Amino acid sequence: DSVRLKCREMLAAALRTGDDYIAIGADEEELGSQIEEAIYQEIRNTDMKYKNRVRSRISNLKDAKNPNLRKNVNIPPDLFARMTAEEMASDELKEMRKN
Amino acid sequence: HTTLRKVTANTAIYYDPNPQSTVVAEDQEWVNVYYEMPDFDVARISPWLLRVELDRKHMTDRKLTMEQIAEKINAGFGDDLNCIFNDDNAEKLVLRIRIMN
Amino acid sequence: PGFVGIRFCQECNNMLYPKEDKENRILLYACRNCDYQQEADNSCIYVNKITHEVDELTQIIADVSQDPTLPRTEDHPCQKCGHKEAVFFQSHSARAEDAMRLYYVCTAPHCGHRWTE
Ligand SMILES: [Zn+2]
Ligand SMILES: [Zn+2]
Repeated sequence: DSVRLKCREMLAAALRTGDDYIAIGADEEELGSQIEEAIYQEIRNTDMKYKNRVRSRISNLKDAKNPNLRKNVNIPPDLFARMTAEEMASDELKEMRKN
Repeated sequence: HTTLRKVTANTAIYYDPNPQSTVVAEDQEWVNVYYEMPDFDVARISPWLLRVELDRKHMTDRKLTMEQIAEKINAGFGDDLNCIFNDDNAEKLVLRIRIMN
Repeated sequence: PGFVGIRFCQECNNMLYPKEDKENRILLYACRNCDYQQEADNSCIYVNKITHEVDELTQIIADVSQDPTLPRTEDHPCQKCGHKEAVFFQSHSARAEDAMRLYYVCTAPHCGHRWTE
């Protein structure tokens, strides 16, 4: 269904923020389409009842205080899609504040 | 025993008829994430908004998350009560509760 | 968030309450008696500070500067007028009282400058 298509297109649109994908020189549409699959293969319901995963990956890629996460995608998508704290442990300043 | 009162910083009720131009500037950029790909129809979100902003100390002190709070509130009242919340990685822990039409 | 306050009807001087413009989807203020009505200024219906974040300065008053039962310090010249003598005391408000935070006021007339450090 198009539900997966639009939300992984939005994942690709999140990966490109700040031209970091171009500074690194990587193709982000493949990455977004793979990230949505990595999420779905764990949250395996058709309507993605827990699409908090996708919404949060989108936003956290767009989080300007943790651009290093946007840079990393070298931790592959298969790991990113599952991360607790929505992967913002990599921010390492919010992580220290929470600690 | 930890109720919504212990983790909340402040609460406010607003007439916020359009989240894509929400009355709170602090929330507009993160509300856009929830409204640029809405998982709900703009016609069922009531324009009346109850904003609850949480203390990161009282949330992190006990590892609480925006997801838990929204899930809990949706269960305590129900279909008549929509809940939106800021991302756990964002700077401000904010909840945006709206009556569902 | 701001702070909404009571407004009185120009017709009956009774308190005015917020009402939504069901058509234009905006906020209105209306008298519960007469149809006196006006468009609302805050977009906020209500606020409730759970933390009780408060501008203690609003409840502090300069008149306390002459209280003879108030401790005075020559050690803290007035930030406004520089006068050496200043009275100091704690913020007797439940959350401010729990914080035990001190407030200083100048012991100089018409100055009455009150500050916290
Ligand atoms: Zn009236
Ligand atoms: Zn002075």
